[PDB]
Amino acid sequence: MLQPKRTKFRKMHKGRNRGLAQGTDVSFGSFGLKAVGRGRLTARQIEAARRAMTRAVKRQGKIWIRVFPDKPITEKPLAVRMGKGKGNVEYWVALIQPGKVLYEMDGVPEELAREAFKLAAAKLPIKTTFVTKTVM
Amino acid sequence: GIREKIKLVSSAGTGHFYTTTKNKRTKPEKLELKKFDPVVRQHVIYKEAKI
Amino acid sequence: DKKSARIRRATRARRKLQELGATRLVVHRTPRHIYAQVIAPNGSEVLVAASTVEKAIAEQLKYTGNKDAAAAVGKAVAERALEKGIKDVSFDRSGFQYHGRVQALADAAREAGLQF
Amino acid sequence: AKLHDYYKDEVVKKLMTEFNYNSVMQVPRVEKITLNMGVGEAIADKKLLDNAAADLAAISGQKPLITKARKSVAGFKIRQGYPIGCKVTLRGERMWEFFERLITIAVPRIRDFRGLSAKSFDGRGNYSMGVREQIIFPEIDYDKVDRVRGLDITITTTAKSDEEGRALLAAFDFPFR
Amino acid sequence: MKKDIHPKYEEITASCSCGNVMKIRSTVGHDLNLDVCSKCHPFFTGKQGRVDRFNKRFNI
Amino acid sequence: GSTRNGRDSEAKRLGVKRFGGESVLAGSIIVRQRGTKFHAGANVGCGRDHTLFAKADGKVKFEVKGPKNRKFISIEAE
RNA sequence: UGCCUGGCGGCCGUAGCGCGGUGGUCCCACCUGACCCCAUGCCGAACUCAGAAGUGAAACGCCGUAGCGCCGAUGGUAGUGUGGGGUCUCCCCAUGCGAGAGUAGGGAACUGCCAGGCA
RNA sequence: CCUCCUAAAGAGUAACGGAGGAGCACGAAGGUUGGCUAAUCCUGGUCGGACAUCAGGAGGUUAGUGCAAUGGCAUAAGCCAGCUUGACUGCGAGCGUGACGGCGCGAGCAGGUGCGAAAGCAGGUCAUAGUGAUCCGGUGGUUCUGAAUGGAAGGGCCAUC
RNA sequence: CCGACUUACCAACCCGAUGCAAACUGCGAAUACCGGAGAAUGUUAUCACGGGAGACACACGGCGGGUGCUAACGUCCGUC
RNA sequence: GCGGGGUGGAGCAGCCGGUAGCUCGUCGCGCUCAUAACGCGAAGGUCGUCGGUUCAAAUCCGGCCCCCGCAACCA
RNA sequence: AAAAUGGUA
RNA sequence: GUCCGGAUUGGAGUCUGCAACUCGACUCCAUGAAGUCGGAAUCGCUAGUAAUCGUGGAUCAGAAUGCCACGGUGAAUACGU
Ligand SMILES: [Mg+2]
Ligand SMILES: [Mg+2]
Ligand SMILES: [Mg+2]
Ligand SMILES: [Mg+2]
Ligand SMILES: [Mg+2]
Ligand SMILES: [Mg+2]
Ligand SMILES: [Mg+2]
Ligand SMILES: [Mg+2]
Ligand SMILES: [Mg+2]
Ligand SMILES: [Mg+2]
Ligand SMILES: [Mg+2]
Ligand SMILES: [Mg+2]
Ligand SMILES: [Mg+2]
Ligand SMILES: [Mg+2]
Ligand SMILES: [Mg+2]
Ligand SMILES: [Mg+2]
Ligand SMILES: [Mg+2]
Ligand SMILES: [Mg+2]
Ligand SMILES: [Mg+2]
Ligand SMILES: [Mg+2]
Ligand SMILES: [Mg+2]
Ligand SMILES: [Mg+2]
Ligand SMILES: [Mg+2]
Ligand SMILES: [Zn+2]
Repeated sequence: MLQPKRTKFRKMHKGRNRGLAQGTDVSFGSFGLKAVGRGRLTARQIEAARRAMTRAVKRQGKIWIRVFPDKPITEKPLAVRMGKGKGNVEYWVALIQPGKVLYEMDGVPEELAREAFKLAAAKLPIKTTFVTKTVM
Repeated sequence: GIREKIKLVSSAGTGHFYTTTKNKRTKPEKLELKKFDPVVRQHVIYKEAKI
Repeated sequence: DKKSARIRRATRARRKLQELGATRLVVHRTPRHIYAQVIAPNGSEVLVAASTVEKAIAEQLKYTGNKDAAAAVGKAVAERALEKGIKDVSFDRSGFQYHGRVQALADAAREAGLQF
Repeated sequence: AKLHDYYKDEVVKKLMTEFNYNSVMQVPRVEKITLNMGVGEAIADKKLLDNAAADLAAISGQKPLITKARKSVAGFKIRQGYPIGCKVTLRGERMWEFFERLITIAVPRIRDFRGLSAKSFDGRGNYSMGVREQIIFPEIDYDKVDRVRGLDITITTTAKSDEEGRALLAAFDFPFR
Repeated sequence: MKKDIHPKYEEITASCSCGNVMKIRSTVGHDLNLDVCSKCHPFFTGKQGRVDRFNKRFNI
Repeated sequence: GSTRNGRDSEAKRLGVKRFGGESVLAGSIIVRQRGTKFHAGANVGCGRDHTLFAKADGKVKFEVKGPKNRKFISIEAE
């Protein structure tokens, strides 16, 4: 379950999630799972979607995870009011914008990755697409 | 803090004085400076005295 | 480097003379020769210049790298400035110590007529 | 100046032909000899460092420089700016006088002298040796010796690498094994 | 060389056991006598078998 | 619970006061700054708190100058 | 008038590093001696003085060479002021402004004053 | 009260928003003149070691700043020494920032001074925190006043607590 | 005393590629703001001084945000 | 939510940084026919667990876990 | 002054 | 910590014994450790005794600081229960 080993700051502004993504091409593998929609990827989702690929291919080939959950998301507990300070960090997310390549796979036939990426995409809250490496 | 106030009295007998601070515990020697006395309009010696 | 470390020693006084907008008498010293230049306040035009590499001065000197030569250059550069109506400069030791040949050159330039 | 004459009269012509140097200025020279004495046991008693200092002055005939800690280190219990050593720099004539005494008088007195390691060049032609016993220099009176001191001798050479630095010292019949 | 801070540095005479006499400058003051030098040391001058023990002792 | 934050300091109103080409009087502050982010050029002085002020009447002029590409403010006489 | 060298500048990497070569009449540098003027919290290393035997080794100057650094379009892209719109956490259209990065490419600085040497 | 972010590229801008600090220190840690340049790592070196002192190299400010953070700093504002008291008195064109009380910067003038050969620099400290109105009263100076008059008490002004 | 192999192994600095940042910046807009000049327009619309106030509980909508759950006809700012 | 803590095997100190102590317990020797008591001598924590600061942390600061107490209200 | 104890046959 | 002490170790040997590796005694040369009078506690001894110094024997090829004997010098103290 990915998480920064150390961070200079514990909490962070909510921010916004506008724009398109940087890192839209397949760089390390030959096939990729690209993000078509916009949203957040929780580290549990990235772990759950990676476990679905890694047993679908039976650990033959290699998996690259291109996103990292480095943004802490805090929540207030139940039945507390507003205010009285910012909440406590509960989990970490990655901000995903259209075109972001989420995973890459190599050492497998295409038909096996299209199935493996389909299982992973069932655990993710974002619309995805299957992409392959281009010579340029 | 531990740096308490002193007054520097002119040696010209004019009664003019400057006020500063000194750390007694590390500099127990009396402070001697050659300041300007506006009563005589000359630079004379100022000797430390208690505020 | 000696030359670079001397330039560092020199630039603090040179920038100050730029803000004052002062005419600058720049002395350069080598083990063999000594030099002098009076420079306009802009810094890019040389009014007068005397040095031991000129036959007018070097001819009357047994050696051009002693203090007796520095008094020759200091005297000559002062007279050349006086006939051009400078008469008021600021000495730029240019990184050398104000001592020996550099001091001897300024002393000649002073008693010859330059005010600094 | 006996070795300065020896260098200017026989060493150079030897190193002129051995390395086929274009200019005589290309032959390595000896710049300085620095004697170091780490007196890290001076934190307990300051007298020991001054006792070690007059020992070093008698060796070199030159007042040493009491060095002090560059930064505070926990392990050795020293503060920045505490005097924990001394050193001497020998140049010009004093360098050659001391170098002769080390070669001809001191190093034959080194107990069980099996030679000097030829591996002790730092890669730029500078030879650092260590002395276990200050009593190898006849200036130190064995009766008057209070504690066994040592000292660090370093020769700084113009040489560009170890190999031509080794040659220059060998020309002064330096006792490499 | 600054004045009056240095040990006295005067010419001495070093006479060795092997008869070599060398004139040097030093701070010791008196005349010095050497027992060994670079002209007489074993390392400087150049003066520094189980079967063979068996056969010699056990001739047969 | 409670908060361990909550402190701040009043704003110091730093920055550029007169801009490029502005006519200023002598002694008028041009830029208040922490440190010499701008440097004093001709007819311009620097205060103890690194405030830059005009030492003559004229126009403010900003220019990048020197080997370090530092910004300088100078006064151009009318 | 040209080549060279020194000083002071302008400009502030297209100008700086690297690599390879070249310079000693003059200049410059190292270099030689130091009781001295002066100096080292020890050291003539540095600063300084009196010089001129040697050398261009180092430093510096110049020449060449894209290994870097550096500069850098055109087009597109992102963003965005104004008006309008939607499927409104984000976008689209008209209009104006328009990057950053990267690409092609450029690129081994240019120049003023004075002084000296050789021609 | 100070520093950063929020804060939307002038200023300013809220929340029981997100992070830290101050309530001092220094007669040198202030002024000037002269000089100097860091962290770290590698190699060689007596004790000596991962880490002390020494020598050389690479590096290029990654150090340092009396104390937070930011903005600065090589002409160094960082490090070292000599001499010193400008950590001066009266003012002050002009400006900044505040509803105001107030707070800040300031060339130049007059008097006297320190360092420097000089040009110059110096009205505290790299800057921004280190603070408390008025009343009341204490201490020193100054006849300015002094309830018939001469003093005096008391008040005022100036310095300070 | 040295030391020698081996790796379910872990892995520094450097090198190449790939991302992220309110409290990162070797870059860098549009707008906004400050100043100058010019034309047209505007019942001086500007500034100063004096008389009289009231107000200092704001609401929602767009855009830029903090907080909340990018919940709230929520809460707190900026701007229209 | 707020205050207190965690240190040889146990119970308490040492917390303003430097240089870990007391009682019992444990071990060896002695006394005793033997054990206890007693006598002599010695060993044993490098300070709950990490991060930060510092030249240096049991000590200062911050998270984490554990063990404790106070408070957890008004309709 | 102090002196406690001794599994079974 | 010595011209005290003589442990340990290296080298060279001798003798006994078929055979000195484990595992003999002695000799030579070199080495030169702890140890500076010993905590609680505890032992022997009343006279030729204790202490101290040598000698011999049995066992036994070789292998005693042990055991068993022999002489030399030769104390102190016993108020008392
Ligand atoms: Mg010289
Ligand atoms: Mg060369
Ligand atoms: Mg571009
Ligand atoms: Mg080049
Ligand atoms: Mg702003
Ligand atoms: Mg704005
Ligand atoms: Mg407002
Ligand atoms: Mg300071
Ligand atoms: Mg200075
Ligand atoms: Mg200073
Ligand atoms: Mg400060
Ligand atoms: Mg009266
Ligand atoms: Mg009064
Ligand atoms: Mg209100
Ligand atoms: Mg409102
Ligand atoms: Mg509302
Ligand atoms: Mg019982
Ligand atoms: Mg023996
Ligand atoms: Mg002992
Ligand atoms: Mg004894
Ligand atoms: Mg009896
Ligand atoms: Mg006996
Ligand atoms: Mg027998
Ligand atoms: Zn000899």
